[PDB]
Amino acid sequence: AKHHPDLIFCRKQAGVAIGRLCEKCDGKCVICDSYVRPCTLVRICDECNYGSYQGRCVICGGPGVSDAYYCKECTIQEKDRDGCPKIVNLGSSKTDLFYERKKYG
Amino acid sequence: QLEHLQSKYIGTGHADTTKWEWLVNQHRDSYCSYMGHFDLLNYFAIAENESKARVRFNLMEKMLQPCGPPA
Amino acid sequence: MFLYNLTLQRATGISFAIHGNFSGTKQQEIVVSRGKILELLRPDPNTGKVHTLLTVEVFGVIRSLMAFRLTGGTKDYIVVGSDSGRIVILEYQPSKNMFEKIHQETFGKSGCRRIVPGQFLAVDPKGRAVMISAIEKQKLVYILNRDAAARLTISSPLEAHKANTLVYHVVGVDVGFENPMFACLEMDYEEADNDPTGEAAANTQQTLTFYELDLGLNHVVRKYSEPLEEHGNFLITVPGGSDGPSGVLICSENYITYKNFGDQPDIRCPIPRRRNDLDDPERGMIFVCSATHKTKSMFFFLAQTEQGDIFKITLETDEDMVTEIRLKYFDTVPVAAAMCVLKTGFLFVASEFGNHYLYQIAHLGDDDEEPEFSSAMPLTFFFQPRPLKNLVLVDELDSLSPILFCQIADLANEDTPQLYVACGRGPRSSLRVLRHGLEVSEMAVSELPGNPNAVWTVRRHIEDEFDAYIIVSFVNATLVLSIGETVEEVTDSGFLGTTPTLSCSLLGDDALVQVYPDGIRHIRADKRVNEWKTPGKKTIVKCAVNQRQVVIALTGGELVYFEMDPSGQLNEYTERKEMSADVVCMSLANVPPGEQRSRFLAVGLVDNTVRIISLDPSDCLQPLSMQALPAQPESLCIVEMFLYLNIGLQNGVLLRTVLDPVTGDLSDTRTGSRPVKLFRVRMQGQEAVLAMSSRSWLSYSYQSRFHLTPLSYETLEFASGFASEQCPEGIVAISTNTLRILALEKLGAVFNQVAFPLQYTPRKFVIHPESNNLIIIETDHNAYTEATKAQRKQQMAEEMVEAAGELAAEMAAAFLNENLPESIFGAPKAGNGQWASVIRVMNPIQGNTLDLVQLEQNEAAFSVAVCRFSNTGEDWYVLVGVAKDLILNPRSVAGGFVYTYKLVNNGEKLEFLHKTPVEEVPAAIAPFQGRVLIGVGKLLRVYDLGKKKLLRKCENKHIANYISGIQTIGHRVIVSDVQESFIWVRYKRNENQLIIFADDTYPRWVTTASLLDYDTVAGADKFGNICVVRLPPNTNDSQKAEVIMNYHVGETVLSLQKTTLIPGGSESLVYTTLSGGIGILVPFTSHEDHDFFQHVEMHLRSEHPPLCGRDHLSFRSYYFPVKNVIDGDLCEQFNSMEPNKQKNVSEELDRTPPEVSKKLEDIRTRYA
Amino acid sequence: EYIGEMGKDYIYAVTPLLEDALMDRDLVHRQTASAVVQHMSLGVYGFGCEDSLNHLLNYVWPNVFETSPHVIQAVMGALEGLRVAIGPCRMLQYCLQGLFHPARKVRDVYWKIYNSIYIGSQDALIAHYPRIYNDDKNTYIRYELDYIL
RNA sequence: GUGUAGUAUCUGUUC
RNA sequence: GAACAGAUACUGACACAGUCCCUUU
Ligand SMILES: [Zn+2]
Ligand SMILES: [Zn+2]
Ligand SMILES: [Zn+2]
Repeated sequence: AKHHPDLIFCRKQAGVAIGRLCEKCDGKCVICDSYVRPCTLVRICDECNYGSYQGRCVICGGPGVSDAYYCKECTIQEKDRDGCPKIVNLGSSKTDLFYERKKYG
Repeated sequence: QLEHLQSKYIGTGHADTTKWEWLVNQHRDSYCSYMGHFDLLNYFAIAENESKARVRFNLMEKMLQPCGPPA
Repeated sequence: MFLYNLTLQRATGISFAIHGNFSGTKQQEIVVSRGKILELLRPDPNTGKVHTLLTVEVFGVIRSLMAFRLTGGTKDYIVVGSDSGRIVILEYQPSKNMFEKIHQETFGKSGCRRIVPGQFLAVDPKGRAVMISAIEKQKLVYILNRDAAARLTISSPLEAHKANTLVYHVVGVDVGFENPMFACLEMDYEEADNDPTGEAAANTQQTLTFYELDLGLNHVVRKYSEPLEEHGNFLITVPGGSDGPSGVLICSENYITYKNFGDQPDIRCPIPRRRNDLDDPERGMIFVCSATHKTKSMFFFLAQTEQGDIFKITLETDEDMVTEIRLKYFDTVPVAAAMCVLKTGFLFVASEFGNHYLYQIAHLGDDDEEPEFSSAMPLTFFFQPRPLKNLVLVDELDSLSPILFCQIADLANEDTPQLYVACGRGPRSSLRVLRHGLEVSEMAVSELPGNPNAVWTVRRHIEDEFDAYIIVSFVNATLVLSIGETVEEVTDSGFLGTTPTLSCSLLGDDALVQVYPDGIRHIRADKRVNEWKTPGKKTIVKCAVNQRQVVIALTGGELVYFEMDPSGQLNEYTERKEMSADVVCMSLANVPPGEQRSRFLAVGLVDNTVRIISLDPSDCLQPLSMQALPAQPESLCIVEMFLYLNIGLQNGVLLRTVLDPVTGDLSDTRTGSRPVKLFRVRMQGQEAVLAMSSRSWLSYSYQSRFHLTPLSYETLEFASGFASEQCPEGIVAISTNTLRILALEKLGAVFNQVAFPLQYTPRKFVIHPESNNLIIIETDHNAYTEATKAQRKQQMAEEMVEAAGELAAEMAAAFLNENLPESIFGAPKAGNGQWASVIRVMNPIQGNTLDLVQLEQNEAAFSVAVCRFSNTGEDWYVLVGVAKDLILNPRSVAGGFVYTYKLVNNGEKLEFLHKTPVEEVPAAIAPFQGRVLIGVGKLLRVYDLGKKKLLRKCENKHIANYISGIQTIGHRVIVSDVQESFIWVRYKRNENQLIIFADDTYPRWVTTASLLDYDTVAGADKFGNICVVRLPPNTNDSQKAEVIMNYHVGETVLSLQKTTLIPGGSESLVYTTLSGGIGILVPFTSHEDHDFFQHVEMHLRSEHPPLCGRDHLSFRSYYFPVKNVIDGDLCEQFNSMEPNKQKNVSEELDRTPPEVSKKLEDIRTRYA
Repeated sequence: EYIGEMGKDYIYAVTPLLEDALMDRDLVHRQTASAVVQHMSLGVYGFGCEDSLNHLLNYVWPNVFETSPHVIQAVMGALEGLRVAIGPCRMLQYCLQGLFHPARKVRDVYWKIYNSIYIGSQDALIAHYPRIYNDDKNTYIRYELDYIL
């Protein structure tokens, strides 16, 4: 998340839906990308969870197999009291990798 | 480029912020803090022989144009 | 250097009150929200004594509290909006007696923020949606739909954020089953900042817009826009649909407006005014609160004004239109911020300050003789107030919430430090005295010389509500009486009482058992004499009476077991017990409701050993277990509330033991050098115990709570109980050569109070060393002096006479004939810069005034302190600071004066001596070494007594702000700034110069301060923060100070003092707050206890979150991080936790819950 | 970061290393030192260890005048982590001096820091606000806090 | 081994 | 210290084979 300056969160009022995480994003903090002390749960806005977006990873958009939590540092800093952490940007790195794979097979 | 956090809030300053707007925002926030607290308002109620309603009314119609007229 | 936080009293200030059926039944209950404490209480129509039910701390600031019910349900759900960024919905479980969290939604950051919602809470009357709005730019709407599981659900919040807008008040509007509608006092300010010509505040009115809630499309948009011509403050809901038309009221200055959507034009009505008000005619009038008694027959709206007058608004409306609004005069009450009318005529008024009363409606006031008012009458309204006729006072609540000054000293002949608290505002101001114990009621006193030993009550029937026999026995005299409301000496008793009586019980229905040292006596209504004489000259010691079993004890331990068969004749077992000591006390278990006999038994011995014996015939009178005690036991008894046992010894100890053959816990406290004897007493229809000592101790059990509190009376030997209709609860105690009757009307658990009324609001008071008198000064804003009031009344009478009303105006004499009392009708006063000053001397023993001192209109008294001068003799001088034309909101003053008295006749007389001019009003008086320090504004002057006026010798000008307090120690002096924390000042002797050598770095709004040691200052803060600043021990005599402690209580503290509360205790830091709560700070003794408490608190912080979802660590670290302080409330919350979590935490800590409870209660017992 | 609340005892040993690191030798060392300070301050939060943390701010503060995004982000994170542990008064005092500097870039960076501290924990700021004397036209004095009982 | 951003350090010519 | 053009290093617990999350007159 922090490693990519081109990604912008939705930053909208949270609803009742629960964010989901895939296999390779199991124990990673959504905001600060940590691996220690999951404390609270992640809430996402309604429009980010509709139709094909149901049950998807918040970072990479993969299939949802694990829940999304917040670390203790984010709770202490009160950075969890914000909009939904869903990433709306498609990501330049993923598209470039896909196109390179297409060109070399 | 990552500055949207400071753009969706009320009272946030910027490069060309002068003294008047900062002071009036400070006064507004101070009045809101006075209204929110209970014992901080009880202190004012004891200090001057009025009631809670009169103090609340004075604070409500003192938030419009504090620190004098603009310039 | 680590302290512990403890609480003694609970906040009594009332801010919100909501009525409803929170238990789901048909009995109304009241929910009251304190500053940071949520309390639930209900009334009782049969008695009228209101008893608290639930009290839980929320650890946060509550800004709103509403209740609602679903469309079809019978339970009321509480919605609380606190300073946090989340909304919580609460529920009440009568069985669990605890609030249960239901739903929790977050919508922003925590704390009191301008744009964060939580201030105004809007709830639809039917209970289909809830709206929460912020001060600026933020509004939220929730839909509380219910599911098929008979529960409730919450949906996602909606968006209604208007840009750059202010909100005054939000209230729901009844629509009658269509889309809900909300109304608010919308206001715009964008053009205010766009006008540099200074024409923004003028011609800028507020509007009233309605917000729609479409359940279909699920969005909120602005619908209406109705600008007003006045400036309203708050709205009033009106029932709609079937009963009455839907609409809102517009409370304003001297006007009330009814508004509705559709074809309803605006209607105005002037506010009635009292006859010949004593206030400024140009002053406006507003409303403070209202009420809604939505009776099925008709609905009427209550109201209250600034002066405290209750009106009765009746809506005379057509089916679709409205004709006129009719007003009425109802009664007069003290100023209140929130009131609610209840069913069956009950009315609850929560006064802003002072005591809270609960009135009962006896007369409905249907078309009273006094004329009413209506909007149909063209052109002001006048009405003459009358004393309370419609309402009668039945019960009152004691609440010394507005504490302004606290002092601890011993003035009486006793050896207990009395607590003096100055509270109250205006005419209701009083000086209350707090003392540990219970209230004592005196009904009658009978003087019977002699040496009484014991007294018992025997009733002819097992469930009689009145006594039948009183065994008034002495050492060598016997007397028996009977109560018939004309108590005399009974004649047909025939008990043959010659020797002193040792036993009077009830074994059957009307069976009396008497014990004398030469045998055993049995008394029955019929001619049945089961009397057996003791063989030989041996004397029986005592017997163990009970409901169905009597066990006698003889010398040498040869106890005899007697069991009463249903036939009646006694029986003796075929076994006997023998011990090698004497028997002084016996214990018998209470009979079970179904079982005829019990099993537990206790026997006390002179050898300091107590044993448990099984009552079964298989092993009757056999040694089962062994237990040892330090001292010789005196008596033993078993009490219920599920039963607890207390062990009495020859010394002042009362061990707490659970029902168990094995030994239990050892919990004893101070209870002098007198034996403790257990005796059953009556306490609110429950089972309790009684103990005797140098001071009598009463122990009760309210919701499984134990508190060994004493009684506020002299030494007593024996006591009993008395139950009747006029006196449901009472205690009968026999004193030296006299008999006394006692009763406990109020609960009076701790800190009994006594009311001594004053004139104005007290500011400060001191205590004379030898005179032992309180010099109390008062000062009020916008007040009238008695001479000024008399002159103005004379001028008004002259004007009325000159009015020439046909010459034949008799109203001028009628008005002056009677004056309205200030304490019942309030104090009508007005002005802008009018002050007052009163100086009084009061005797602590009896609250009677000694001398009266009055000043001019523009004279204000601020500081008073008795002082002495070295150059003079033993004359005590009193100096009072006086201001001249002081106005509060703008800073502009002309000057001041300093008074000087003589204290003639050692404190019972005063006389004016002289004055002196000062540029600024003095701050405080600090006498030391025969020298008095005068603080004039930002300067610091040194003044010594002269011949005709005070003379100035030394001055210092280095304080950068206004000085609001000076504290002096035997060597140096500390000056309390208004913005800076502290400024250390050293006064040189050889050259007579004042210098500064120490100051702090963090500015603090310090109000009060105190010194704990030679280099420790316990400063305070205006907001509520408490900090201790200690100078480094390696400083010369810049040198910046350091902070060693920080804490946040959430309430403003205006008093600090480090003394000892209980005799033989330890130096504790007791403090009081303006809210009304009293707390103490206790330092730790050992590191093991410190780390155990720290671990307990750390576990409980994450295991037991607060009810309102507020971060406890962040709340305590509100302004500054907490340093070396442990919160005691979280630790004390251990008792009310669930058993499973208690077991889990006990296993985690490798301790037992009884051990944890004992460890927690050790600190409370030691330091209280 | 991993130790958490048990790192309060091991602050004395790392002070000389932090003292060496904060010197303007290379950007990587400064960034790593700022990260260390942020993590330690977040870990020791709530234990009243302000005495040791106050000294580090005097050397952390001069690391704000740089054009490298990585070091700027590290310094901002360190300041945000220290804010919850030391109190906003120190940073408010530091920012008040350079808030109205005649230059431009210093004003921008000071305003950014002030916005960062103003967004979070805004409630605990009214008490720490200073007193500014007013002119003859406008009023800049809050007389309500000068009330005396 | 490959790619995606940023930063720093040494050079051809010119102010 | 403003630039048109080259070479060498460092930082971000950064990423690396995805086959499918697909879609009308
Ligand atoms: Zn979203
Ligand atoms: Zn993923
Ligand atoms: Zn995190």
